[PDB]
Amino acid sequence: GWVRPDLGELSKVTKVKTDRPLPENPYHSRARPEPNPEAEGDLKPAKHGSRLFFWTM
Amino acid sequence: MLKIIIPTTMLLPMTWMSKHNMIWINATVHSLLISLISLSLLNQLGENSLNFSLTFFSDSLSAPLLVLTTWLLPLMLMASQSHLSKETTTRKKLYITMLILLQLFLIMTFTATELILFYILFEATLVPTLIIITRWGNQTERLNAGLYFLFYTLAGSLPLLVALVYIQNTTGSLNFLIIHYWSHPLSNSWSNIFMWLACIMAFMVKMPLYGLHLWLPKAHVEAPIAGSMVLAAVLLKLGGYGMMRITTILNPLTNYMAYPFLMLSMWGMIMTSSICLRQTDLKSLIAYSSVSHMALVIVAIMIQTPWSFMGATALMIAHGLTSSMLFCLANTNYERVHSRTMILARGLQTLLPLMATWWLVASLTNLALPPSINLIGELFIITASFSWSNITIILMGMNMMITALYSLYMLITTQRGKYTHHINNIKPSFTRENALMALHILPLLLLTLNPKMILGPLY
Ligand SMILES: CCCCCCCCCCCCCCCCC[C@@H](O)O[C@H](CO[C@H](O)CCCCCCCCCCCCCCC)COP(=O)(O)OCC[N+](C)(C)C
Ligand SMILES: CCCCCCCCCCCCCCCCC[C@@H](O)O[C@H](CO[C@H](O)CCCCCCCCCCCCCCC)COP(=O)(O)OCC[N+](C)(C)C
Ligand SMILES: CCCCCCCC/C=C\CCCCCCCC(=O)O[C@H](COC(=O)CCCCCCC/C=C/CCCCCCCC)COP(=O)(O)OCCN
Repeated sequence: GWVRPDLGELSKVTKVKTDRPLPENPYHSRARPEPNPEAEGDLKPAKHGSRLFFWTM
Repeated sequence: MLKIIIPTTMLLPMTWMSKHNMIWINATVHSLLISLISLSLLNQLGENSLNFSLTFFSDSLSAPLLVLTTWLLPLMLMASQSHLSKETTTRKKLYITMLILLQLFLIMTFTATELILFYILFEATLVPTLIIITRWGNQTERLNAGLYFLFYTLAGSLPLLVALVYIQNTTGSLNFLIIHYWSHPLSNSWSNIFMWLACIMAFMVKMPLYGLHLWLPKAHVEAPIAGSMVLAAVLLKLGGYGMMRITTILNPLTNYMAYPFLMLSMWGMIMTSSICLRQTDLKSLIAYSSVSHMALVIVAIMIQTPWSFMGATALMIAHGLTSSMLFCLANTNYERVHSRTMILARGLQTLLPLMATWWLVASLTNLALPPSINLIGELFIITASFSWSNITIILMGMNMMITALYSLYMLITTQRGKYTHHINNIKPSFTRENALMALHILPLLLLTLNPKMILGPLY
């Protein structure tokens, strides 16, 4: 009493009910290095202008 | 200061929109007016300075040089009025533009509270001078003279830029006030020795020091009259002013790094004074006299004592005025003679008596006669060098004797004796030349009444 699968049936994506725990870190990766401080604030005019040689502005 | 810089700038549009036959009148009148405005700067105080703003400041060292610079331009215009008669309007306006640009650059240079701005204008003063020398020059050697004048200066002054930016990187500021207040001793090291050499050589080449003076006779001989006076009067003082400004950070290295330059100057004064005796040319003789006087100023600055600085400033102003007068007189002679040779025209005192009087007065002032400021600066430097070492008096006295000898030789060869027979175009002296000589000489005899105005900040 076996029914041959039709076209487009064996290529379906299916779901599997298993009791095996999901691996938490399969890549065996290390700890990611800390990112840069990426500081924030409100911009203020440059102190005493450009300060390039004799230029006062 | 802008009350001085702005009118000098406005002189350019004033000249360029003037009528074709009224440029000289307007330029002379407004240059004289500008000089009157510059007179206010002379009232210095015993305290720090007249700090006008963040960019310009005036001291009692900058005030006399600024007044002389502003005063020279009318005289340059009156001197150039003669040989530019047959020149097109555009070229005459370009000549006046070059003179005005030179004055503006010098005015901005002498205050220049920051050293990099000072250097920028100190090299900017080189383009109008080169254009004047190589364009409106008579002889065919003006090109070589211009090349020598450009390269001798630039080769010396190029390491100065590197030294200045290095100092800014380490010290953190190049403002002269901060530089003076935060000065620290220079340790005895090879790096500090080369910093000293870089900071000093740029100003010693322009003074000029003996051994690097080859550009000066060429530049003075081949240049037109106005270029000659602006070279002998103001452009030579740039090196000394810079050296007296910058020696504030080179201590105590100078205490033993001054020996080669002191020896070179104290021997080159004698050498050039002797050279003046055997000279076939007038302008060359005056140029070598300028070299001798500037060598004396170099000695004074390198001694680094208050009397040295006072004498150096007095000698700077006096030599500027005297050399300008002598070049004026030589040019007036050359215009009639068209030869520029000392012994070709003789006995001119019989034909031109008042010009003989002007020659006598100029020679006496150059001879360092008391109580003129020439001798004031001379004697101050002599006493300071005597304090430095008792043996310098021999060299200084020899220089004084040779100076008197060549000054009176210049007077006698051209004024006394029997007139040359085959010259019959010695026209009577114009009013312009007499007025030029009077305006050259009267400020000297007036400044001898108030010496404190030209004795510098260490008065
Ligand atoms: C019997 C009297 C004997 C003595 C006579 C002395 C006369 C002296 C005249 C010569 C003066 C020399 C020029 C001085 C210029 C420097 C001062 C100048 O910059 O000051 C300006 C002011 O200058 C004057 O306003 C204008 C003077 C210009 C004219 C001087 C008189 C002679 C001019 C001759 C011109 C040609 C005459 C006509 C010919 C046909 C700006 O002043 P300011 O920075 O705000 O001041 C701030 C401080 N306050 C607030 C107290 C004032
Ligand atoms: C030509 C027209 C004029 C142009 C300008 C002339 C001025 C340039 C002259 C340079 C001034 C002096 C330079 C060096 C001075 C330092 C003192 C030194 O020379 O004396 C001895 C130095 O010994 C030897 O001199 C070493 C240097 C030898 C190599 C230098 C070249 C010498 C001849 C080259 C002349 C060329 C000049 C013109 C170049 C174009 C002392 O030995 P020491 O106490 O242990 O070291 C002192 C320095 N310390 C303390 C920092 C360590
Ligand atoms: C009319 C012709 C005159 C020619 C004048 C040319 C000579 C001028 C004097 C030398 C110029 C170069 C000097 C460099 C500029 C100064 C910069 C400075 O002081 O920095 C020094 C660097 O010093 C140098 O690098 C000097 C190197 C010189 C290389 C170029 C040599 C040029 C010719 C040398 C001999 C000339 C001297 C006499 C000239 C007489 C005139 C002909 C400090 O080094 P740091 O890195 O900070 O070290 C600190 C940690 N220990």
